[PDB]
Amino acid sequence: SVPWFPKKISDLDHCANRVELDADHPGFKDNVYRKRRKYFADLAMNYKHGDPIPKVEFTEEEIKTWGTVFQELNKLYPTHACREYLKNLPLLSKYCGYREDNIPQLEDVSNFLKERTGFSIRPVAGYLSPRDFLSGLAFRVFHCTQYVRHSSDPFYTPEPDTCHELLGHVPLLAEPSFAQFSQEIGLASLGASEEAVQKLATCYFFTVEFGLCKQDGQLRVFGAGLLSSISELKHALSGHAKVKPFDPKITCKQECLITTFQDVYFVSESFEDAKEKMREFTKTI
Ligand SMILES: Cn1c(=O)[nH]c(=O)c2c1nc(Cc1nc3cc(NC(=O)CC[C@@H](N)C(=O)O)ccc3[nH]1)n2Cc1ccccc1
Ligand SMILES: [Fe+3]
Repeated sequence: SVPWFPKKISDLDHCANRVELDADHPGFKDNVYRKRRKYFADLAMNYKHGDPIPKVEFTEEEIKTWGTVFQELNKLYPTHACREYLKNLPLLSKYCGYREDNIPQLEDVSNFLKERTGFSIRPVAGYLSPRDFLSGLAFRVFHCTQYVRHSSDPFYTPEPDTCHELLGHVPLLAEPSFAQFSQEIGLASLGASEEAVQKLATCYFFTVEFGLCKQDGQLRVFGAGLLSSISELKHALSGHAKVKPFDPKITCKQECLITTFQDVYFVSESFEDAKEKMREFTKTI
């Protein structure tokens, strides 16, 4: 039989909450950071569709961490990011307050995206099942972290944080072709088999999180996981990295690495082409 799936955007209230630092977390021994993280998780747990996303007063330390990462990544984007990223990034600086000394609010970003592509943000406490996470995309909802990485290492995070969301994900959700591509991953997942959902999540991971694209003959980055990580952003376009064409039947067999660089990156020819390839693929699963 078919598992429950959301039929309208407010139904995400029933799965957005179906989500403690792991031993190796840089804030693992810090009580104050631990408290701040509980503060953020509660905001997400108490959020209901229709609410304005609670605005957060970020600490001076949190803003410095953002500024440090932001400054270095922006040096690299012109020569590393795909053109769609570069086109949208300045609109966000203008309308959502992206600055070295200011962390943008998820509510302003959500309002900006609703205008551009109908995408919206939902604060999320932590990891959801792939079924639940992808189901949000069906309604152009991106489940998004609101907390900031620990200040001890601004250049590394073992998990998505809001720097990753804002710098890695948001500029492409503002792009119509990318937004369509993403939504169709969500739509395909609704009520799909467990196997199909895992395959869709892996395709998502190697496009939305770690995808490369070819533009005017050059390899560029569009994956959010690359766009928010200085070392892997550089590595991915280095001579050494193993690169293959995006092909869902093959890509979906690849393991998704969390604690290390990826072993392989997949190149999409364009968002339109990736979208077409997923359409062909979803027919088979
Ligand atoms: C597939 N899926 C799923 O099934 N359920 C979800 O809940 C889910 C999800 N995918 C996401 C979004 C996501 N972005 C990621 C980005 C990375 N990697 C990086 O950012 C590399 C950065 C780092 N090494 C650095 O130092 O910069 C790893 C995992 C990620 N998951 N999420 C949301 C989410 C929210 C909190 C924790 C985990 C996942
Ligand atoms: Fe991500």
